[PDB]
Amino acid sequence: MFRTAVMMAASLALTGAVVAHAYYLKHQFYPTVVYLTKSSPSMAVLYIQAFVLVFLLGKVMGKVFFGQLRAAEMEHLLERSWYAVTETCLAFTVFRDDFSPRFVALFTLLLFLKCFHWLAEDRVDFMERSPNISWLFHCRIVSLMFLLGILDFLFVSHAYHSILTRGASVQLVFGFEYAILMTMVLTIFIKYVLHSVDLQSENPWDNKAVYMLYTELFTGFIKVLLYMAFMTIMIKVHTFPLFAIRPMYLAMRQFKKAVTDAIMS
Amino acid sequence: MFRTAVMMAASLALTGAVVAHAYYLKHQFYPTVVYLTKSSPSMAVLYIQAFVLVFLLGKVMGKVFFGQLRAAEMEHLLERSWYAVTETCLAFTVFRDDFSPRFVALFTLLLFLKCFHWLAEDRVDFMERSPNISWLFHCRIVSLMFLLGILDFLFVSHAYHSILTRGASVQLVFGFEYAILMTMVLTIFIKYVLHSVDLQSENPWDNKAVYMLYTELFTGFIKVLLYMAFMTIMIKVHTFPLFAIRPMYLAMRQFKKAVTDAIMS
Repeated sequence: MFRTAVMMAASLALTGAVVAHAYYLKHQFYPTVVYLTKSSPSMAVLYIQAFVLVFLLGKVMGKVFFGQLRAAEMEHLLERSWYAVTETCLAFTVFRDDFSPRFVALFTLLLFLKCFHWLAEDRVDFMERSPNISWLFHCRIVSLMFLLGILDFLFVSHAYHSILTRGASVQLVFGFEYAILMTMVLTIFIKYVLHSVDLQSENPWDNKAVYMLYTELFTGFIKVLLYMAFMTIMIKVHTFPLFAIRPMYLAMRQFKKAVTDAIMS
Repeated sequence: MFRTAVMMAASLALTGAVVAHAYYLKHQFYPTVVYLTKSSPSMAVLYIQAFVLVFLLGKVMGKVFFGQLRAAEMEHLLERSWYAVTETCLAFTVFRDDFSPRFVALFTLLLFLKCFHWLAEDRVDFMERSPNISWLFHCRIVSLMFLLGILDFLFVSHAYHSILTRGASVQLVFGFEYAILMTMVLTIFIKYVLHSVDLQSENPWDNKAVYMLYTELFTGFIKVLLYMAFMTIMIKVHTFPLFAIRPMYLAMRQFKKAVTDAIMS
């Protein structure tokens, strides 16, 4: 993590230089802050420092929960992160609410949770074959599962309250994304308990593995249903969705492959 | 191509039904067309029919120039097509010029040419190893090269004239994208002539292959230079680019890998 430490040190030095420049421009306490908030490049450097701190926190949390593993997990993280960044910015333009740093923070937190969900899926796929099974692995998995579930439930409840009170303007995107994340967490829990039952039973117990596949396909159906409902509401409210069309196609393709595999089997 | 024929027949039937409904609503010639252009779903069906016709023309052109080959070429086409669609819609939001079907047609033509460029790159990579070398292969390659070069030169000249006369509002995006496509066509021409020299000389003639690699890296440098210039102008005109950041990162990563490979060699 030498490169991460170097990057965070560089960002900290840059923000310290910006703060020092502002302070030496206005010796008081209020005008320096108002100049920082009025000048654009200084606020941009502050945003970069905030993003770097978020990245450091994400690295710490990933080391605590999963721990390194530096593999296709990282490649999937990068690919889905680029896709999610494109989708998020698209959905942001989808509405006139530009800038709005609180909404930017909300989107960043959503991206944080989505990246952690993808890493959880990759760790589940690694666990299904031949992991370093121990007490700590189970503890990490259950702790991450409970944390993600609690946070997702709280945020979806807040989104439901917001859309009931204010309306379906921008909070519905968060609601649907966190609903998809809840489906992902349900799939993760099902896969983990199935693998635990398979491991604790010594014998392969294949009669349940097919059932696990059944559960998987059912969950996929649920997911695609949610997505199509999203599409419906997104054509009911505004003109035409643009941000989620590619994820819709991906979900449709995955469900089609799953149902074809189930039929041929 | 059974599925493509079925899809085009379905789209043609749908547009015929829309036309018949409009005609039976207004028996004249002018009000039916004005109702089609005023109603949104009918114009959407017309747009879908236009896209399907464009897809059929693209299939015909691909069969004429490359010919099937149904491989990683198609996978790269799909991936880069999703990426380019996201980038194009992002660039469209980048400006207040919404709808504007002529600009939509221009973007569609740009996507058409970019997809054909990617297929040309994939065919070059296939040709470099062990293709079905013959007169027809050379004819196809040179014809596609000349067509792409002529079209790119004409469109970049038109973009230069537009930005000189009107200004850098939306035509600069087309100019930079077609400049990147021109660099791609230059790389394709260099690779093709290098492979032709390698094949016609019987002996491997490795002393030039390294030179070919040199040319490749040089072209990559040119590409990244163009991209950074794009970034500069895009921060000079408007607030902050959003559409091309991921392609910028991809180009930077490719150039970094190329320069590291050149240094270690």
